[PDB]
Amino acid sequence: QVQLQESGPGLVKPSETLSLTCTVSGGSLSIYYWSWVRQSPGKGLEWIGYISNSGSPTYHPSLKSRVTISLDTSKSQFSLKLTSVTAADTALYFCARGVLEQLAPDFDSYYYGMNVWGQGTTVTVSGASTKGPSVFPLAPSSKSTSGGTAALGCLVKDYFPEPVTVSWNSGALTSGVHTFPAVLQSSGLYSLSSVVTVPSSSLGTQTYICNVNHKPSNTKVDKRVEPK
Amino acid sequence: ELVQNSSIGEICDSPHQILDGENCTLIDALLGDPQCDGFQNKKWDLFVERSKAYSNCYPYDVPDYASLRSLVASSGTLEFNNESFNWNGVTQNGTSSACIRRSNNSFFSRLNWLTHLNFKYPALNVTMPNNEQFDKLYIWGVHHPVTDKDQIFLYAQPSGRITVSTKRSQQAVIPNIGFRPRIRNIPSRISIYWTIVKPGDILLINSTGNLIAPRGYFKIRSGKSSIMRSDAPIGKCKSECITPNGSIPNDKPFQNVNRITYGACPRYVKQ
Amino acid sequence: DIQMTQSPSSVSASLGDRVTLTCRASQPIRSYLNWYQHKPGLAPKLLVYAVSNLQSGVPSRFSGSGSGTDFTLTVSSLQPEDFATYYCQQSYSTPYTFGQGTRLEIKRTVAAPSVFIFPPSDEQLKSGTASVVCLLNNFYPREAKVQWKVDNALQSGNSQESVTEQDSKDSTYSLSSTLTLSKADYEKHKVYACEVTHQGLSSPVTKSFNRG
Ligand SMILES: *[C@@H]1O[C@H](CO)[C@@H](O[C@@H]2O[C@H](CO)[C@@H](O[C@@H]3O[C@H](CO)[C@@H](O)[C@H](O)[C@@H]3O)[C@H](O)[C@H]2NC(C)=O)[C@H](O)[C@H]1NC(C)=O
Ligand SMILES: *[C@@H]1O[C@H](CO)[C@@H](O[C@@H]2O[C@H](CO)[C@@H](O[C@@H]3O[C@H](CO)[C@@H](O)[C@H](O)[C@@H]3O)[C@H](O)[C@H]2NC(C)=O)[C@H](O)[C@H]1NC(C)=O
Repeated sequence: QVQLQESGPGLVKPSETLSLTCTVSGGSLSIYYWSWVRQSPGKGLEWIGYISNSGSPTYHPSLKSRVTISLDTSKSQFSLKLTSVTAADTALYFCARGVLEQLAPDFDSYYYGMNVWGQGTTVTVSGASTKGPSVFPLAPSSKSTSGGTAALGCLVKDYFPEPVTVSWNSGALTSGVHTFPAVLQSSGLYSLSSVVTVPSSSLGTQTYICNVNHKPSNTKVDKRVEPK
Repeated sequence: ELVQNSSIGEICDSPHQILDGENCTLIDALLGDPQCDGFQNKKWDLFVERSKAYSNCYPYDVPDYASLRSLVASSGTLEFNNESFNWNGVTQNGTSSACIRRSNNSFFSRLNWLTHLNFKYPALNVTMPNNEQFDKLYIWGVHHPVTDKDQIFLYAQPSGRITVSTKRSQQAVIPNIGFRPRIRNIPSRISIYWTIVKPGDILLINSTGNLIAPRGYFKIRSGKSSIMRSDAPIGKCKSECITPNGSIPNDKPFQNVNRITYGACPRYVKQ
Repeated sequence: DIQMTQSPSSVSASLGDRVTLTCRASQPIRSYLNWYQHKPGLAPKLLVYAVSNLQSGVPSRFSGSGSGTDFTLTVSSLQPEDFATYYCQQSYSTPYTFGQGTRLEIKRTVAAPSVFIFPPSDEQLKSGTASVVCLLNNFYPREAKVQWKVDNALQSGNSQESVTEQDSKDSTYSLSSTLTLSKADYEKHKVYACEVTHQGLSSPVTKSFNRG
C-alpha cells in the first residue's frame, strides 16, 4: 500500500523558517510529483509547490521567495522549507502524491491528481511559548447519570499550542468517546474536554483512566477518574 | 470594407470534401476508437474536429502529438492495409473493459495488444519490408502497467523493452510502472509512437514486453489536405474559402474573420 | 492570478435526496479540474479525476460532469457515511488555485440530547479557577442554545462551547460548554445550572447542582 507521514515542529516563532518532512512508504517514484498544501482554519486549501523525481521545483507565486522544497531519494524523504514566517502562516500542512499525465482525449494541457495524502501536522506561528496542560477529573456524579447511562470525562485545560491526543485506559475504551475540538480562551491557551458514556452499573467495578499526550509541551499524563 | 467583417457562420460541403469528426478526434479515428468505426479508410480534403469530441477507449497519450496530427492531416486518408506480422509465442487481440465495441470487450481496431503465452513472452525479432514506393506510417504503443504484479501477469517480464528501428531511424521506449488515477476504471496507460518507413527501408521490432503492436501501415504523401478545429455546422452550399467561423466567399481581396483558412481564401488582416 | 468559485458554500440535504455542488471558474478549463472528499481529521481523498472519472473505492452514486467554466457533482442518493466537505481545483494554470469548499450536512435524524453536568473538581478549585462543564450528547440539528444561570442569573461573556463533527454511525452531534469562574466567584454563590433550549426539546431542560 501507500501512505504519507508529515513530520516537523508544532510551533514556530515568527520570522523563523519552518521545516517539515514528508516520508515515502511503499510506492514507486519515477513519474510522481510531490506537492504540499496548507489548510488554513477555514480560508480554504492553498497550493504551495511540487517537485519532479528529477528535482525541478515550481513554487506558488503567492509565496514570492519564501518556499524552497527539496528531495533526496536515498532516504525516500523530501522536505519543504518556509522562510521569514509570519502570523499569516498558521495552517495545517499536508503532503500529497501528485501524478503528472497527459490524457488522450485532450492534449491541450497537463492534468494533476493528488492520489495519496497524509493526515496533517498542525503548525502554529506565534510568539508565546509552549505550556503543559492540566488534566482535571470530570467525576461521574449521581446528577450526571440518566437512566442507567453514566458519563465521565477529563478536562484538559490551559495548554499551547495545538494539538493534544486523549485516550482512555491506554486506548482500550473507544465506544461512546467524544473528544471535542479545543477552544481558545482569553488567556491565549487552549482547553478541551474528552468524555465517554458507560453503563452506570460498571462504575463501582471498572477503573477509568484517561491518557493525554502533548507533543509540543513534551508531557505525558495519566489520570484515572473515580466519582465522589 | 474589402474585408468580410462577418462570415457565413456555416461550412459549405463543396467544393472541398469535408469530413466531420463529430464525436471523434482524428487520432481516435486513426487508432480506431469504438465510436469511430465509421471513419476507417475514409478520405478528406479538410477534417473538422469538434470541441465535444471525447475518447471512449483505453487511455493513452502521444508525446509528439503535433507531428502525428499534421502527418495524417496532410495525407487526407485513413486508408491502412493489414500486414501479417509473425507474432509467434505471444497472445494476440488483447481486450479491455474500457474499450467497448459492439457491446463487448475490445481494443483499438488498428492496434494489437500483446500478452504472454503460457507465461513466456520471448524477445521478438520481426521484419517488414515495405516494397512500395510511398511512405508507410506505423502506429505502435507502449503499455504502462500500474503495479509490478500487473507487469508480471501480463508479460511475464519485470522489465520490458521496445526498440522500433529502421535502416535510417531507431526508437527505444521503456515502460513506466506506477499508480495512476483511474480513467474509466483504469489506472494503467499506453504511450503512442509513430515510425515512418521510407520505400526500400525495413521495419524491425525488438520487444520483450509492454508492446501495443501495430496491425498495419498508412499511406502518407503530404498532400493538399489539412485539419481545422471549429464548431460551425456543415451546411449544404458551395464556397471556396473555409474558416473556423464558417465559409467565406473569395471575391474580396482581404479578410479578418480568422487567421486560420483553407483553400482559395483572401489574405488575412487584423481587426 | 487565476481563481475559482464553488457554489454553494454550505447546504443541508436529507437522507436519500439528491444534491448538486457547482464549481465556477474564472476562465474556461475544458476538463482540467478535480474534486476531493475531505473528512474530519482525515486525509482528503480523491473523488473525481478530470470530469466524471471516478476513483477506486467510490460508489456509482457519485457522478460529476461539466465543461468550460461550470462543473457539478451529484450524489444520487445521499448516504450518511459520505458527509465530508468538498473542493475543486483549477488544474489548468500554474497557481493551481483550490476551491473554497462546500460543507455537506446530513440532515436526517431529528432528536434531542441527553444533558449532563459536571461540577469543578477540588483540584482545580484549590488552584483558583472553577470550570463547570455541561454535556449534550447525540442530537440533531446542530443549532442549540445553552444558557448558564448562577443563582438564577443569566450568564454571558464567561462561557465557551464546541460542537463535535458528525459521527456518521448515528449522524448525531455532541456539545460541550465550559463555564469558567474564579475561586472567589465560585464559592460566593450556590446554584449553578445550564439551561438547554433546542428544536427537539419540547420544553427548556435544566440540570443543576447546589453546592459551591
Ligand atoms: C455523441 O456523444 C454524446 C454524449 O455521449 C451522445 O449523447 C448521448 O447519447 C446517448 C445515446 O447514444 C443518450 O443516452 C440516453 O440518455 C437517456 C437520458 O437522457 C437515458 O435514459 C438512456 O438510457 C440513454 O442512456 C444521452 O442522453 C445523450 N446525451 C446528450 C447530452 O445528448 C450523442 O448521441 C453522440 N452522438 C453521436 C452521433 O454519436
Ligand atoms: C485477432 O483478430 C483478427 C481479426 O480481428 C484475426 O485476423 C484474422 O486472421 C485470420 C487468419 O486465420 C484471417 O483468415 C484468413 O483470411 C484470408 C482472406 O483474407 C484467407 O485467405 C485465409 O485462408 C484465412 O482464412 C482473417 O481474415 C483475419 N481477419 C481480419 C479481420 O483480418 C487474427 O487472426 C486474430 N489473432 C489471432 C492470434 O487469432
